[PDB]
Amino acid sequence: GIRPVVSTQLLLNGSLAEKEIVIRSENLTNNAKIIIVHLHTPVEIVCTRPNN
Amino acid sequence: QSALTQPASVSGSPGQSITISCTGTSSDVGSYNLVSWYQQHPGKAPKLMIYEVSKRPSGVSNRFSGSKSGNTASLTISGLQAEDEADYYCCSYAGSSTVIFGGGTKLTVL
Amino acid sequence: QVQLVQSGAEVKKPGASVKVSCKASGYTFTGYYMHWVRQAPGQGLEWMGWINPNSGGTNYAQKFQGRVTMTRDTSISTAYMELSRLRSDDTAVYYCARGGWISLYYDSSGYPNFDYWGQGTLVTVS
Ligand SMILES: *[C@@H]1O[C@H](CO)[C@@H](O[C@@H]2O[C@H](CO)[C@@H](O[C@@H]3O[C@H](CO[C@H]4O[C@H](CO[C@H]5O[C@H](CO)[C@@H](O)[C@H](O)[C@@H]5O)[C@@H](O)[C@H](O[C@H]5O[C@H](CO)[C@@H](O)[C@H](O)[C@@H]5O)[C@@H]4O)[C@@H](O)[C@H](O[C@H]4O[C@H](CO)[C@@H](O)[C@H](O)[C@@H]4O[C@H]4O[C@H](CO)[C@@H](O)[C@H](O)[C@@H]4O)[C@@H]3O)[C@H](O)[C@H]2NC(C)=O)[C@H](O)[C@H]1NC(C)=O
Ligand SMILES: *[C@@H]1O[C@H](CO)[C@@H](O[C@@H]2O[C@H](CO)[C@@H](O[C@@H]3O[C@H](CO)[C@@H](O)[C@H](O)[C@@H]3O)[C@H](O)[C@H]2NC(C)=O)[C@H](O)[C@H]1NC(C)=O
Ligand SMILES: *[C@@H]1O[C@H](CO)[C@@H](O)[C@H](O)[C@H]1NC(C)=O
Repeated sequence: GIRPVVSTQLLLNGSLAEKEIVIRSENLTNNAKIIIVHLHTPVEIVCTRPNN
Repeated sequence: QSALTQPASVSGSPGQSITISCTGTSSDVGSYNLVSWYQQHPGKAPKLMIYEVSKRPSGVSNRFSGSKSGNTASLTISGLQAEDEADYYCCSYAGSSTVIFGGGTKLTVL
Repeated sequence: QVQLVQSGAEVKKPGASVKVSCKASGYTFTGYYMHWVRQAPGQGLEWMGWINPNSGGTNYAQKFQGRVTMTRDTSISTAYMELSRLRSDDTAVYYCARGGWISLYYDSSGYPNFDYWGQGTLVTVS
C-alpha cells in the first residue's frame, strides 16, 4: 500500500524502517543530491485552524 | 434560542441535600461541556461556583458538585446551612461564541 | 489585590446614549477577556457580548446587534460601553466580568468562567 501523500519536508504517512535508521543517498560527496532519512519510530504531529 | 429552563424556587431543611437541574437544547448543553453555576446575594455581585460541568475552584469548600446526563445538568448541595440563601443561575456555551443564561432558582431554608 | 470598579449611577431619557466604564487594576488586563452582562431588577441575567482587549475585536449577542458599541483604552486601563437608543425596557444594572485567557492558539472567548465582577452601575430610564 503506497499512499501518495504530497509534502516537501518531513515525509508524512508511510512505511517505516525495520531495525534502525537507514540513510539513502546517491553519492554523499557533492552537495546537490537530496539525502533521504528513513525513520524507525514516528513522531506525532497535529495541526489546527480557527472557525470559518 | 430562548433561555435555559429552570424551576421557580426550591426549599429544604438544614442538613438535607437539594438538587437544582437545568434542561437545555442539545446544541447548547448536550454538545459542549461548558456549564457554570452562579449564586448571588440580594444586592451583591454574583460569585463563581463550578468551572466546568464538575470542577472545584479555590476558596470554595467541597459542598457543591455538578454532573451532566444527556441534555440535563444538575448541581448537588450537601450540608445546607443558613448561608445557602441565594439565587442560583445556569449558563452555558451556546454556539457561535454566544453565552446564554438561565432563569433562576431561589433557595429558602427552614 | 485585583479590583474591577465602574462609574456612578446615571439616569437618561428615552432616546439618549449611556456610557459605562469599567476599570481593572492589579493585573495585566490585556491578557484576559472581558464580558458584560445585564440584570433587570427582579429578573435573571442577560448576556451582552464580549471584548478582546488586545486587538479590539468584539462580538455581540442577539437582540443587541446594532445599538451597542464596545471600545477600549489600553493606556488608562478602562473598558468602555456605548449603548445608544435607550428604551424603557433597558432599566437594569450593568456588570463587567473577566472571562477566559487570551491564548493565541484556541478560541477561549465563549468560556463562561467569570471570576471577578464589578459592583454594578444602576441605569434607569423614565
Ligand atoms: C499546541 O501546543 C500549544 C503549546 O504551546 C498549546 O497551547 C496551550 O494550550 C493550553 C490549553 O490546553 C494553554 O493552557 C492554558 O493556560 C492558561 C494560562 O496559564 C498560565 O498563566 C497563568 C497566569 O499567570 C501568569 O500570567 C500573567 C499574565 O498577565 C502574569 O501577570 C502572572 O504573573 C503569571 O506570570 C498561570 O496561573 C498559569 O500557571 C499554571 O500553569 C503552570 C505551568 O507551568 C503551573 O506551574 C502553575 O502551577 C499553574 O497551574 C500559566 O502560567 C491557563 O490559565 C489555562 O487554565 C485555565 O483553562 C483551563 C481550560 O479552560 C481550565 O480547565 C483551568 O482550570 C484554567 O481555568 C482558569 O481559567 C481562567 C484563567 O484565569 C480563570 O477563570 C480561572 O483562573 C480558571 O482557574 C490553561 O492551562 C496554554 O497556555 C497554551 N500555550 C500558550 C503558549 O498559549 C495548543 O493548545 C496546542 N494545540 C493543539 C493541541 O491543538
Ligand atoms: C463554528 O461556526 C459554525 C458556523 O456554521 C457554527 O455552526 C452553527 O452553530 C449554531 C449554533 O446556534 C447553529 O444554529 C442552530 O441551528 C439549528 C439548525 O436547526 C437550530 O435548530 C438552532 O436553534 C440554532 O439556531 C448553526 O446552524 C450552525 N451552523 C451550521 C451551518 O450548522 C459553530 O457553532 C461554530 N463553532 C463554535 C464552537 O462556535
Ligand atoms: C559520484 O560517485 C562516483 C562514483 O564513486 C565518483 O567517481 C564521483 O567523484 C562522485 N561525484 C562527486 C562530485 O564526487
